[PDB]
Amino acid sequence: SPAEHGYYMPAEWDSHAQTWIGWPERQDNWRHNALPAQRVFAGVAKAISKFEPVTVCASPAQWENARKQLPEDIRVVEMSMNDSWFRDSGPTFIVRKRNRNIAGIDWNFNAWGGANDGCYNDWSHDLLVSRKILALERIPRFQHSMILEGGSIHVDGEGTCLVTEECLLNKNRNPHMSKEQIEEELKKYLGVQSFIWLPRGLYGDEDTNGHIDNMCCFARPGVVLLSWTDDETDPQYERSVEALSVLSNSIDARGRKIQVIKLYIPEPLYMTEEESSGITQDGEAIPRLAGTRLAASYVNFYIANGGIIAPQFGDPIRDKEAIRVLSDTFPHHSVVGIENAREIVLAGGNIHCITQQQPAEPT
Amino acid sequence: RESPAEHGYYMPAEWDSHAQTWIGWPERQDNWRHNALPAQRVFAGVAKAISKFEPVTVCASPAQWENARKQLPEDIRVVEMSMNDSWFRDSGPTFIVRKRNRNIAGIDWNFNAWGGANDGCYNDWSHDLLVSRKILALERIPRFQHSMILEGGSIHVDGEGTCLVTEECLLNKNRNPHMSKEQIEEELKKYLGVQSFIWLPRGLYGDEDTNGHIDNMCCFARPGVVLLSWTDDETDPQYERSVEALSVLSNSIDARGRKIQVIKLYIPEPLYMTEEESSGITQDGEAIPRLAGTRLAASYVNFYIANGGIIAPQFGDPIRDKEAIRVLSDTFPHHSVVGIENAREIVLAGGNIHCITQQQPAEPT
Ligand SMILES: [Mg+2]
Ligand SMILES: [Mg+2]
Repeated sequence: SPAEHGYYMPAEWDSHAQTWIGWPERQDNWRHNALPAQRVFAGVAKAISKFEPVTVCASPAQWENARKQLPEDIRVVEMSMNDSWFRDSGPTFIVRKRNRNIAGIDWNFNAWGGANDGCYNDWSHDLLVSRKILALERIPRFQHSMILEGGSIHVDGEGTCLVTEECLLNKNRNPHMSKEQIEEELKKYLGVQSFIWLPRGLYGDEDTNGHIDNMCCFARPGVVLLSWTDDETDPQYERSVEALSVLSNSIDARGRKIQVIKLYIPEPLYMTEEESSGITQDGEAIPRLAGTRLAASYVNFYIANGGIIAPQFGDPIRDKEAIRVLSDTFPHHSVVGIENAREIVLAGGNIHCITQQQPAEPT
Repeated sequence: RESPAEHGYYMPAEWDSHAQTWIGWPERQDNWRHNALPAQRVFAGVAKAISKFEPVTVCASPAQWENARKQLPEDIRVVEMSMNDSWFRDSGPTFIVRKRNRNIAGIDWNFNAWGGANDGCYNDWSHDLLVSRKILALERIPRFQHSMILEGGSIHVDGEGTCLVTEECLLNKNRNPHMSKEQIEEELKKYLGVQSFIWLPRGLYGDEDTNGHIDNMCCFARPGVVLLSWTDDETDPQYERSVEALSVLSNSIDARGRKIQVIKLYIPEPLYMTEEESSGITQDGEAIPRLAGTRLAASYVNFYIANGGIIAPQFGDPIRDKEAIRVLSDTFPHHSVVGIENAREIVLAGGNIHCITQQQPAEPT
């Protein structure tokens, strides 16, 4: 019903009031009692806080630890969560030009595929994250019954929505809805007019089922960054070539062809034994096994007000080249490389997955 | 360890303009009968009444957040916060303001559940220790920490230099036994911006467990004027306390040089916990006993002042309930007096409306 009052999802490069981030904890997903991941989340929050306000949300047991680790100008609030992926469990904010001029969408959530296919067995706290954030900020809430995660949608703020079929059409999401029915809900809720459907996401992203935000994103209207490799023996290659083909046959909501900038993935990363042994083994979440291909891409960066927060994976040549490409692509932003982003990818995500932008409310 | 006095701050009176009111949410079964359901309804009643005057935020534990959110109308903000019990007057911050870094700050006093390991009301106050910091963090308001144990219900101010307190509470060996009266005054001058003190020896009869907070005994109606808990029945143990307090007040001069005027606010006829009430409480030995026959510490002085409103208890004594509304209405002719029914449900757990609230002053421009 956001179409009724002229709401739309702005592009991520439009002005933010603040960024929301969770705080990692669970010992069956985050190694060494999540301490290495905590230092990286703190580093991401601090980096962003140079550009715009940040609120970090931490569990009751973690609140003091978070407050101690984070700069004073970063707000720390108590919140229960099952895990710390606010891109996906937090609200998708929408605005209008004028009662209020901002709202948040609270989508249904099922831990990326639910009882049979999801990443963990209990998502009851995550179900409340969006409501709690919006209640805290006194921003109106639109609830939707469809299962959706913010990491599965990208917009250019000019009417186009970029998505994957792997995720949005998956049997573990909304199998009762056709492609056209899904598009219809996204038009009404995000204020978009047209879609670009990539068939697949990044190789190795079986746990999210191929979220767009680890595969391809907008840099500006008519221009995307695409995860790329020239190595034809990498299972990523066929996905990248297929996506490029689809993009070359796509037109955006304003009638533009799409320019594609290749953003080369790191050389293949595989979880080590020291890494896998630091994680508790039982049956509340998916097993983390030694030798699994890490789903790493530089495309999982976050845009803040005048800043680009980008991962660094410990691949010397590809890390520096990603910074060069991103600096060239966003010449009016400052690019900041986040070391030890590998610590987030071990848990199945990256910088974009841990953030949720709150747009500035228009006046 | 810089003092509020250094930065220009003082505690404004409760009748000055608020940005919002903060309230906790009751839960624990060894203090609140029938799984806290009766008490939740009265807390919700208080929040709704205040919400007609000014914004309200209710804080509820992780396990209660959904129940609170469903119970309360959406114009009341509901936030998740861990707590050992729901007495935000005492565990929440004491806000202070200045004329001209923000023009509002909060004091985060030390806390020990009203007397500590040997004389306190429950055995674990770990979450309560963090309530003030969490509230101030939520609002991005600067924090002044104090190592002295103090509850907001133990102090009252007129916003004009006077502080009203009880000896029973602040000089108790269960609070700050290594501080003298003079040392306590000096800290309160620095932190609240006060210059003079009115010390009543004792608080209300029946308030043994919290050691006689001023806010259940006597408060300011306006600068120079106090409301005093009163009875004319000389067989009630309350009588000697009321008479003693009146004597002190009658010889008191406030910070601006006014002789204090006293308005008597008559307590209800003596109220006692019933067997039905007591039997609804779990006896787990983490909290103090709640026994049938106990005198309830009930006084109409334990009201809250909101922007244009007075939120006052009704205890079920129909004569004294009506008289208290009459007195309050006469005393606050520019406020709307609202009576909260079933306030007895709060008093069964040792407090009342003033004890469950914490005002956040408007920040001066
Ligand atoms: Mg949701
Ligand atoms: Mg405190």
